Order: sequence, then structure tokens, then C-alpha cells
Amino acid sequence: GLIYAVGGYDGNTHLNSVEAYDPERNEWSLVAPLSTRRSGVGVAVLNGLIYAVGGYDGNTHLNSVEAYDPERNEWSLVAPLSTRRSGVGVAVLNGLIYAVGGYDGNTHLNSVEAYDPERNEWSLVAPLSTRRSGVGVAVLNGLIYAVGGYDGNTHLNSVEAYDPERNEWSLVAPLSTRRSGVGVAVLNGLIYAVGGYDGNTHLNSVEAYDPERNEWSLVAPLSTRRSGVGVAVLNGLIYAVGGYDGNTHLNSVEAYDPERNEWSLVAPLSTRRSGVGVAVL
Repeated sequence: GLIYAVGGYDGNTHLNSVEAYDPERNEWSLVAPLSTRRSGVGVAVLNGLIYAVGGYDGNTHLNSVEAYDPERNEWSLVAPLSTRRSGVGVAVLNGLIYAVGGYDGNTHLNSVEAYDPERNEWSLVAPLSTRRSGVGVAVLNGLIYAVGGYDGNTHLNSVEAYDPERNEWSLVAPLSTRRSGVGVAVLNGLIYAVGGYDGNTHLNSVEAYDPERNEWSLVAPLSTRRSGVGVAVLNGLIYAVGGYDGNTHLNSVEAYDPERNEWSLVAPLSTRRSGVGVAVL
């Protein structure tokens, strides 16, 4: 019942701090810091732990992974990725965490690795058809979707879906707008692609994917343009946390109510954060 904002970049420093949002109090509070500063970090939740995967510490692209236990309020290192990855998308499906794409400092990645907590190890799985850093990843009805990103030359509107039973990625409907640094979350059978950057403009637009129709449709726009935004879903609302509007790194947070199809501002973060990972536990 808390949203965690993990790491990021405030415009001057890559962050190891972590803040947690309680919707009942509408406030953010600091919790235990990461061992390593991480922007462009992927974050996901599995079996009561939050995993902070990869990122960039200001000097090095990271292969390390840390796990947060809320009962102990501490982060511990777990198995490292095979490949350093910042701008990596992370999602959880059927007891595995998937690290999708990213950038290793030299190359934009099409590779994908899966973490099994029982074995505490990462294994490579099927690669994406297109290299993607700054990719948004979400899970819906047994498929993992890799949304947008940047392949080193082009900001992407394409979207691919992974079926673990087939261990393969297949293209699905493209976004209306190219988006890297896009936040993605799932609510009530739709995938939302929030903000991002199209190569020329930081975006306030938001699009929603219906798998039954295999199409994206525009929904209400954010009040503030946000790339490098973290997105998570809690109790029927989607939260867009931080990001960068082209001029300023943001501490603001907005919440989307699908019944009203509108975004409203909620409590701000204590620290401006773009390239922030967000998860709910």
C-alpha cells in the first residue's frame, strides 16, 4: 500500500535515496537508501521485496541488483545481471523478474535476462527484435510488453510482447507517438504509456493500449511534460512520479483516475528525481 520512488537524478547528483508515498496521508517519507546511487534504474516487486536493477551511478553503468525488505527497512545485494544496463525496463511475471533492454555504456541492448529468486541467478531469455533503452515495460494477462525506447539512432513507437511459454517476442500495435524515457503501467486491463521524449519534445501525452483491440488510444494528458518518469498503480489510480520537462528535473507527482479521465497533482517528492524507478508494495 505504499509507492516507492527509488534513485534517479536531481540535475546535479545521481541519487541513492528512496522515498515512500502513503496515499492515506498524501505524503512522501524517506526510507532506507540504496547502497549504490542509481539513475535509469528499473524497479519491480516480487514476493514482498522491491528489486532495484541496474542503472547508472554517474561514472559506471551498473550490473548490480539490490533488494529492499520493508520489514527490515534495508537494501541487500542479490545476484548481478550478466550485462550492465541503465535505462532498463523491469517487470515481474510468474515468479521471475525480467530485465529488458537498456544501455551498457557502449551499446543499446536487445538482450533480456530473467531472475529466479529461489536460485538467486539471472539467465538470458529471448532477445527483443529491436534494441531499446529508456523502454517502458509492463505485464498484462501473461505477456510482457516492451513499449518504446531508443535504439541508438531512433526514438521508437514500436511495441513488442513476450510470451514466456513460447519464449519469443512479437510486435504488437505501435504507439501514436515515439516515446523514450516513457513510464508504463497497467490498470484494469489497459496498458498506459505516460510521457517520454520523442526526439524533439518532452511529452505530456498519455496513450492506453487495449489488448483485445490491439490498438493505442490517447487519454488525458499530464499537467506537466515528463520524460524519465516513474509510473506505478495503486488502488485504482496511476501515479506519474518525477521526471524531466526539458528544463527542470521534477519533484511533482500526478495521479490519474480512469473513471474521470483526468490527472490531479498529489504530494511532491522531497527530492527532484528523473530516471527514477517506481514500484508499489
